[PDB]
Amino acid sequence: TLNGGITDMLTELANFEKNVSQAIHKYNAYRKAASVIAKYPHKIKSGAEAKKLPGVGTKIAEKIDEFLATGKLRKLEKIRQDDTSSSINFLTRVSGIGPSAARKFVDEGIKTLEDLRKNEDKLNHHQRIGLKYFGDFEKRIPREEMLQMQDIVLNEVKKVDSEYIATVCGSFRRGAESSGDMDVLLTHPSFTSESTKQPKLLHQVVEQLQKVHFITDTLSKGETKFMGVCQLPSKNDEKEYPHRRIDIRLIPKDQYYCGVLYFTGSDIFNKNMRAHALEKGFTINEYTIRPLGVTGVAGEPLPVDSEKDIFDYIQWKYREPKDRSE
DNA sequence: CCGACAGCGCATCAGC
DNA sequence: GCTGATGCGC
DNA sequence: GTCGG
Ligand SMILES: Cc1cn([C@H]2C[C@H](O)[C@@H](COP(=O)(O)C(F)(F)P(=O)(O)OP(=O)(O)O)O2)c(=O)[nH]c1=O
Ligand SMILES: [Cl-]
Ligand SMILES: [Cl-]
Ligand SMILES: [Mg+2]
Ligand SMILES: [Mg+2]
Ligand code: NA
Ligand code: NA
Repeated sequence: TLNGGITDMLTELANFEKNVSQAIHKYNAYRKAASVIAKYPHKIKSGAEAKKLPGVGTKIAEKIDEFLATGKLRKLEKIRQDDTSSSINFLTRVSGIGPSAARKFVDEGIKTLEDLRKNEDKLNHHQRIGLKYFGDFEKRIPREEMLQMQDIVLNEVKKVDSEYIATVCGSFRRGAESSGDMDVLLTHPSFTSESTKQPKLLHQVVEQLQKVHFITDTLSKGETKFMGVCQLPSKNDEKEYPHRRIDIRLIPKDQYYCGVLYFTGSDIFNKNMRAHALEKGFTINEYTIRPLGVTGVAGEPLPVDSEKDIFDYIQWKYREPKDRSE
């Protein structure tokens, strides 16, 4: 927040480029510039001081000078006036609705929260749940509740099979005081990169969490990734907790460190680490870190026994989770 | 100037 | 039904 | 939109 007014602007621009313009790279340009400025330990005094940072070019430098002088951006003031942009930007806030679907609905006069409700018949299952819990999903989750959710999950998983290991990652693992949602990494000995000595591994867990009314709805579900909704139980007379989004990822147990690195984030951090790895002749995904052959082809998985080992390969000092929030 | 920009799971569609 | 592309999400 | 080469 030291430079909150500039990062907000940039984030607003990034949102415009992704949702409205469908220009994914401009989106990431802004997001990176926002990220790099957010960690600058000084109160930026000009766009030139900002251009010194990597990711901030001429254009963003001008926009920053404009913002520093007036306290706003003409481009955004205008963008805020345009009804289509206002609408499309808003519809994308429903989980399941992206830039494409947003622009489509608008082409049908469906541009408000109310228009969606009366037109629920035109939503796929995901967008339906998104709309249903639109309010709740915008709320943040206090670490204290996160801690309660962790308990329920770890204990319920334990009851399905003592060999399951559930790790809450995301901003939670990064030490955040509040989280947008709960991200859960799941491993079991019966599922490695070598074999799936047992099916329904993920299913049985979703099943158990649904049975104890923790999981309330499903957005999507596969053999390795679950995307849904959950809710903490409330006390007698106690007002209900907001519903919460929950992601669960089953990863081969011999690939845990690459998997936990991935899920811990942040998303920008992973982008930067993965890009940096490429520059060092490596490629990293949630499963492994392979070498890039002379021809670019990804080699075989490199032995990994800790998060740090991965960091070593790309010659990066180990950074704790709490320092990966970019 | 110019190509790269991280990597992948799930739902859904088109074409077969 | 499949594969492969696309949209949307992590 | 920004970057390395
Ligand atoms: C969105 C996304 C996510 N990730 C990885 C890192 C996140 O920590 C992790 C969790 O995905 P996420 O979508 O839950 C998150 F990024 F928002 P998170 O960092 O948890 O913050 P919060 O939800 O706002 O509390 O998944 C990527 O690698 N790329 C992406 O584009
Ligand atoms: Cl690993
Ligand atoms: Cl792999
Ligand atoms: Mg999260
Ligand atoms: Mg998540
Ligand atoms: Na720069
Ligand atoms: Na959306």
